[PDB]
Amino acid sequence: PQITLWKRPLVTIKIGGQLKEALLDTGADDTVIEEMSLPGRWKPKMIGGIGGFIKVRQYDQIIIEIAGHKAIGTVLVGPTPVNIIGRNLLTQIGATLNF
Amino acid sequence: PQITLWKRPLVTIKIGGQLKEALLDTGADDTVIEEMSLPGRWKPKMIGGIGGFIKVRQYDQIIIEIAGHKAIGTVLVGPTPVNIIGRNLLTQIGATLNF
Ligand SMILES: CC(C)CN(C[C@@H](O)[C@H](Cc1ccccc1)NC(=O)O[C@H]1CO[C@H]2OCC[C@H]21)S(=O)(=O)c1ccc2c(c1)OCO2
Ligand SMILES: [Cl-]
Ligand SMILES: [Cl-]
Ligand code: NA
Repeated sequence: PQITLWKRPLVTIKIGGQLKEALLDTGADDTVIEEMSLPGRWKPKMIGGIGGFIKVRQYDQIIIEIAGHKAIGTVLVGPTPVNIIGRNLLTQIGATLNF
Repeated sequence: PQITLWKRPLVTIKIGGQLKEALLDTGADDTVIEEMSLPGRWKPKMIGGIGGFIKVRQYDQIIIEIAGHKAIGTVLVGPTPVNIIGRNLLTQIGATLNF
């Protein structure tokens, strides 16, 4: 699709069999999701946003559907205010910015 | 242009007679620029992101040139770690997300 930006570019994602809402976010290097259970081991990561840095749990090679497109990649889990799909998965679904 | 998302979608902007680098950010409702002077009236605002909130100055009806495209809108000025072009101005240059 071609998504305009008059409203938040919210899509449905599927992770762990559950549907969630998430923001397509070209200003996010990484994908960050609210607290949830994911399988496997995790590694520590600190990410820096507008208000400062937070600690998150990094899960690699997680299967996630984004707006009907399949991706498998790194998902960070932590106290983000909204679920954000960052460039690491936007590139896997073939997203570009166009003007 | 068509901008891929392998790297940060940074562009050059002109604001307040100054050239700056800024992030084209579909996850940002608002445009947020590092501390600078702008003419006219402003009012305080709090905006929140990962890490929490920062206090900003809200300037309305500011003209910005974004990758050579002129837009006018509200610009928030404050201690953002990155200059961000948010949806309020991305719409005006006709930016879309495509996949
Ligand atoms: C988190 C989302 C919902 C909002 N943010 C825009 C993001 O694109 C933000 C923009 C951002 C970019 C860099 C530094 C700080 C903020 N990115 C971000 O936090 O990404 C984090 C996850 O991946 C990492 O790579 C980027 C930082 C990490 S934001 O910067 O907090 C923001 C911008 C304008 C706003 C606003 C919040 O509220 C109202 O207007
Ligand atoms: Cl830790
Ligand atoms: Cl505006
Ligand atoms: Na003004």
